[PDB]
Amino acid sequence: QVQLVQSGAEVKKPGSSVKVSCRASGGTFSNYVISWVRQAPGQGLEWMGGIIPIFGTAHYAQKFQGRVTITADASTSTAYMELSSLRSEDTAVYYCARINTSPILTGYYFPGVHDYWGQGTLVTVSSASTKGPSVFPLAPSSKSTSGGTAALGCLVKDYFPEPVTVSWNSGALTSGVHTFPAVLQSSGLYSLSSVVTVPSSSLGTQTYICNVNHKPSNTKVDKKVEPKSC
Amino acid sequence: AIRMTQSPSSVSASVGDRVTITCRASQSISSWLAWYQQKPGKAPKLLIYSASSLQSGVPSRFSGSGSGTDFTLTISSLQPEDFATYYCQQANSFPFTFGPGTKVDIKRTVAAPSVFIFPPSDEQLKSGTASVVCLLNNFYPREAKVQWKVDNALQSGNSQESVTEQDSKDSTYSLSSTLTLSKADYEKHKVYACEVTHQGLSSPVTKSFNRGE
Repeated sequence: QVQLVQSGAEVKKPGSSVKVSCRASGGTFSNYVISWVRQAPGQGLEWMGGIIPIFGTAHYAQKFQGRVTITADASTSTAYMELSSLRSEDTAVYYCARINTSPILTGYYFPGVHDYWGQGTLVTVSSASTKGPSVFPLAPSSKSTSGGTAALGCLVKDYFPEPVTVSWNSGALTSGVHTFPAVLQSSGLYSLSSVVTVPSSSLGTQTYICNVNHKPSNTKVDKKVEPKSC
Repeated sequence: AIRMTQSPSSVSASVGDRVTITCRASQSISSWLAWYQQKPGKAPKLLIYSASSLQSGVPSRFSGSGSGTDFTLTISSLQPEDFATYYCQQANSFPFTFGPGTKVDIKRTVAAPSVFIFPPSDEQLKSGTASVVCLLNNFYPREAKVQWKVDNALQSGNSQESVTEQDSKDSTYSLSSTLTLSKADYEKHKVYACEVTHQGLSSPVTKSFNRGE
C-alpha cells in the first residue's frame, strides 16, 4: 500500500516559486504527518516542516518560515510544498516523508521518525537558459602516458541544464572510461570531463571520438581527439 | 537548536567486517534517535528508531545503542549492499535535525594516482578562455590534494574538481581538476603545473608542460 510519489524535476529562475506535490496512499494520508526534507547536491539533510493532512495543520522550521507553505488535499490524497523567492542556494532534492510516532500512541509529530520517503524532486535554481555544450579535446601527449598506455578525453563545457551523456567511438569503447560528475561554474553553466586510457601504440592507427548528447537543447557533438606535440 | 554530529566522517571496510559509527546530540534527546541509510541517487531508508529498535524488514546485522547525547550504529558483518552513507536524526523536538553523514566505502590496498596533464585546445583558446585539466586516475584512498602552479606561483580560487564514485571492479577513485583562466592571462605565463599529494606517493608529484610545445 504505502507509497509517496512526488512530482517531476523543476528548473526555476531566481525570484520565482516552485510547488512540489507528494501523492500519498489513502491510509498514510489519513493517519500520519507528511514531512518535507531537502538535500543540496553533495550535502546533508535539512528539515523544512510538516503537515497533518486531514486537518491541514502545518509547522515550519524557523529557517524557512515566511518562504515555505505546506498544504494538503483529501480529494487527491496529496501534500504540496511551495517555496517562494527562490535563490541558487535552494537548488536541492526535495523529499516528502511520513512521520510515524511509534511507539507513542498520542500526537502526530513526536517522535519524528521518518519511516517512508518519497523519491525526491530535484529543483535547480539558476538564471541560465537552456544551452548546449561546447566540446573540447583533452589531447593525449607524452604528458598523458604511463608505461604503454595513454590518457585522452573530452571537456564538455558551458551547458545547461544537466544532463549530458558521453560515449566513446559510438559506444564501442567502454573499458577504462571515467566520465566525471559535472561542476557548476560561477557563470551558472555546467562543465564536465570524460577521460579514457588506451594503448599508446594505437594512437598511430586508432582514432578516438567522444559523442556528446545534451537532450534539453537537442544537441550532439562528435569530437575527434588528436595527439598534441607536448 | 539541537546540533547533531557524526564520526568518523568516513570509514573503509571489507565484506564481513564489524563497523561502528557514532552520533552525538548537543543536548539530551532520551532515546528519540533514528538512523537512515542513503545510497547515491536514492531516498533515505529507515534502519533504527528509538535508538535501538530495528525497523521491520531491516537485516539484524544493523543495530543501535545509546541514550541521552551519545549513540552508536553497528553493522556486525558487512555485506556488499551496506556500502552507503549513514545519517542520524534526533526525533525529539522541532526543528528535526540530522547529523552530517558517515560514508562507508570499500577497503582495498593503497594505490597512488597516475597523474596526467592536458593543455587547453586550440579551439577553446580562439574563443577566449583556457581550461587546463589535471587527471588523477585510479587511486585509493579517496583523500587527495591538488595544487595548481603557474610559473611556480601557487593558485587559489580559479580551479574546480570532481570525483567519480568508487569503481565497482577495482575499488579506486579518479579525480578531475580544472584550472580556468582567460586567454589574456594564460598567454602571460609559460609553465603550468599540477602538483598532487596522496598517501600512496612518498612525496608530492608534479606534472607540467610549457605553453607552445
